[PDB]
Amino acid sequence: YVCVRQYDLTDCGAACLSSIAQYYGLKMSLAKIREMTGTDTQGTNAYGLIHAAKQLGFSAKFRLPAIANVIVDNRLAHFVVIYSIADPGKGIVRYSMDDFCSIWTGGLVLLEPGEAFQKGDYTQNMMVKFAGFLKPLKKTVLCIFLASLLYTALGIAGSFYIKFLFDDLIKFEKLNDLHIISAGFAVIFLLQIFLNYYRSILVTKLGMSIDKSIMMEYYSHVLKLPMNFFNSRKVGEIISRFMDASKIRQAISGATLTIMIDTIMAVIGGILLYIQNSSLFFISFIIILLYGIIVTVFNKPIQNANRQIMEDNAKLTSALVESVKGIETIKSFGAEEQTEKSTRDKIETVMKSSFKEGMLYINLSSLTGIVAGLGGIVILWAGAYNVIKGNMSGGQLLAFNALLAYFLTPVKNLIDLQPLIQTAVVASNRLGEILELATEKELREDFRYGLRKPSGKTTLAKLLMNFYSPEKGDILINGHSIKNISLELIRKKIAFVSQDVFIFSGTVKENLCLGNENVDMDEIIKAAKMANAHDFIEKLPLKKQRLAIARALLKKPDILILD
Amino acid sequence: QNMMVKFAGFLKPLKKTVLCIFLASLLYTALGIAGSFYIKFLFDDLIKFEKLNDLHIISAGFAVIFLLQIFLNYYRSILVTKLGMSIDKSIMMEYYSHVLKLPMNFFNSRKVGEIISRFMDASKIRQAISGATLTIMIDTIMAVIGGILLYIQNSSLFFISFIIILLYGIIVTVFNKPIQNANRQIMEDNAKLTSALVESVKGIETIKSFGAEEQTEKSTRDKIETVMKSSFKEGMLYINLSSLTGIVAGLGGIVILWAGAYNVIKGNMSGGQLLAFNALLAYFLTPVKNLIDLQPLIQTAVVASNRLGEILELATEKELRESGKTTLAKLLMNFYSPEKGDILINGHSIKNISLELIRKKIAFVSQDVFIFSGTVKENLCLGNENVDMDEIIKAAKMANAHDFIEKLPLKGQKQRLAIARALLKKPDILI
Repeated sequence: YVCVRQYDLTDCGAACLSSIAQYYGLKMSLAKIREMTGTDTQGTNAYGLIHAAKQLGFSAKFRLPAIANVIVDNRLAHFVVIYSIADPGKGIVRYSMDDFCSIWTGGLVLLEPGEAFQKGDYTQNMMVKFAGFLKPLKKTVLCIFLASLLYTALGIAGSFYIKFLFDDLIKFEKLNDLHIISAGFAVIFLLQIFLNYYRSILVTKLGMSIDKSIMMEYYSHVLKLPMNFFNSRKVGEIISRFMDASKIRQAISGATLTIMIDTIMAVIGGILLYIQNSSLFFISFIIILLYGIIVTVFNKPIQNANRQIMEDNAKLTSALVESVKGIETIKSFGAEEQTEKSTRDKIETVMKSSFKEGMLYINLSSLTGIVAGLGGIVILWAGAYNVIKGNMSGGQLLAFNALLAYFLTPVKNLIDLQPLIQTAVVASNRLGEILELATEKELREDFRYGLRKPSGKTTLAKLLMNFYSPEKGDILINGHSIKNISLELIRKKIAFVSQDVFIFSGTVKENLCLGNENVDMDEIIKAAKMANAHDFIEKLPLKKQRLAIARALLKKPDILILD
Repeated sequence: QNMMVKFAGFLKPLKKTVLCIFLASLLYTALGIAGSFYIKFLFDDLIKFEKLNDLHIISAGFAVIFLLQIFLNYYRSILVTKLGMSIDKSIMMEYYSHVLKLPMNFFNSRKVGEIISRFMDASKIRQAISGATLTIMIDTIMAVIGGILLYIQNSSLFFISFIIILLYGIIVTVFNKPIQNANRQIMEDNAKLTSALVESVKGIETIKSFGAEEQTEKSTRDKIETVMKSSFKEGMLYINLSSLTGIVAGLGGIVILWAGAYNVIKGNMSGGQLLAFNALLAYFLTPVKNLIDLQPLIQTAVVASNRLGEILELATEKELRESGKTTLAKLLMNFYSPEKGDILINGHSIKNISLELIRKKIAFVSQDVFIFSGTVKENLCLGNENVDMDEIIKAAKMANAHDFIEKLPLKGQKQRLAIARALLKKPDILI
């Protein structure tokens, strides 16, 4: 019935628990649930889900809704909830249908509801939060709106050229002012194009500003998050969330501007078509309603075909990489024909999926083309019939054709905005869910890496700083408990060298100067006395372990620890 | 060049589909021109003379013609997509088949991700061949016919249309290269930003330890400002191109209306023929407008075809012939050229008869091994069940029945399986 789509590869269990919460009330963000059910890079397990259910108030350990582990769907430990007998990665399509018994072999049906848990929404309408970036710059939006209004006035005025030409300048020969009117309408069109140019400049600048603002806010909050957030996820997820700002901007800017502008456009166009002729306007409305019906019903088949394409292409690329990595083994066993046959089969599957998507596009395009062209022919036929009876004039039909184009274009654009907004909404729930996470400083005043059964030497090193929270520790410092004093003091007091070496974009003379802006340019050379990569050969700064050691000693720590 | 050779090779066995598509396109265009003549009849012999039954009959006939046009377009599109799919699959399979038979000197010197990337290039090549169809299907012939028909109505209006299309072509040709340069700069700046972001995220431990969040924030802000300035430059080029094209097209339309109307007044031309000329100008401008825009799709196509051809040019493994333990193993299996001594390997110079004998009679155990598919997959030397792989490789020493012995699809156990169960090929020597 109700489901929530997964945002990443390794949160199937979190998504399933979120869906159960959706069915029974609570609507917490997936990111908060993800952190609650001990989600790691590998994924969650039944213990994580039962612990999270107990934390949320559920009393679990058959009832209609329950989460069952599924083995053979992918290699990311999928969970699928059962409704009647909702996979987040695919949707709702049923598998059991009165028992099928192919993915239940795990037999991990575990979840049931329980005692009252303060039902109610716990999330926001977060799209408004991102849309609030239009408040600091409202002059640009107003200028864009004024330019659009003038552009429409000029376009509608200029579309009556053919009517003025055929009603008066042809039947009532006036070959003296035809040149004057032609020059006037050329001037109107030139002003229209200049206004389009100016509006495009403003829209591009506004989009750039929105991109930069959202990207920088997200990056700042990511850098402010604690270490468990970085441990739980990989780098690809963070980069994808970073790239979702473009989709958020597209939603805000394009959707809002197009909605207002095209609503005004459709209202004005409908008014003028109704004034020109009622029957032709009714035919136009029928055409646009049919187009809206036809486009809407094909969006979800198109999305499903696209998802199948993505999945099949991912499988093919994985197979190709697995074949290339290990080409030595394929050559060693001396059998490459089998690999060619397997790749042929995978390519054929990808082609079948692409052919299905291609038929979807071709059928949609042909239906829309039938609607548009046959509606144009019907409009010409009806206009001619009305002109025969004298209701209209010869040129009023062509004026109506031009206004019809200028009225159908906005509503065609507005209806085509239905899918884009949707995906951008998803992008919001993929990005801003991170923003609700409390930062490192907010949560301040043996050991486990998250529901992972209580490199042990390294963990003690990381525990020495406030990277994590202990259960039995802090028995070496000469003072008192670490948690009761400022984090910044621990940061400037403890220096350590990681397994790898981190060097960021910048010259060597400032890589050692990382973190602090006061070096006096003498401490660097003082610390350089201990293996400065043998003075790094060239005194001229460039732009690795020796650099890390020099940075550690230059930091001047009260306590120094090294691998 | 090899480009034309590959085009001819991949297009020869599908001549029937190409001819069927060409015939469908010609019939579609003829029906389109006939349908475009609707408005001339409507505003000449129907509105003026006040005919009703004739109006209904002609309207129904033109609806029928348009429906036939849609059906022909649907059929032609199905055939085109099938042809493109077949050409793409043939190209991809040929490229993979040639990659799969190259010496290891090719594989070890190139990245894994570089090999798969060329597959995408294959898709691009398909468009090129499909683009070729355009140069014969909707342009040239299909344009020339339409162009000639325009000269039937009015010479001055046709000359104006030709000037319009020449101006549009000049604008696109001029604005082509700077757009490509701006796009290249965008790609470079995005790559730099992504590299900086990934490097900063991976080394987050040191960033938190040294208290340098603000420095990284400022550096990333600088990089985003750089990429945004480059994106603004590209957007400026697109906006300039779009504005000049819009001026040309719209001003040309106004000029055609004005000039045609001048001739209606003068007497040479007539009424509804002006509307017919406007409605039929599509079948002359859109064809040529679809090939003036074709220039970008060839620059990608030519470089993709060139790189695929230069990869395919490499000699095959069988053509070249008519860490100490690893090196000796490689020399024994005749993978690498003789190094540190070119005398012999063992017994006799085996690089004289057939490499297949060496590959079949000599086994090898690897430090790392990949496993895919089911149990039968790791039996690349097969052709018989052979009493369940000689009783699970003489299972007296090891059984490991558990869940692996049967034919389940699988997707320290890796080498444990490989070494113990990779000796079925009856090796002559070496484990």
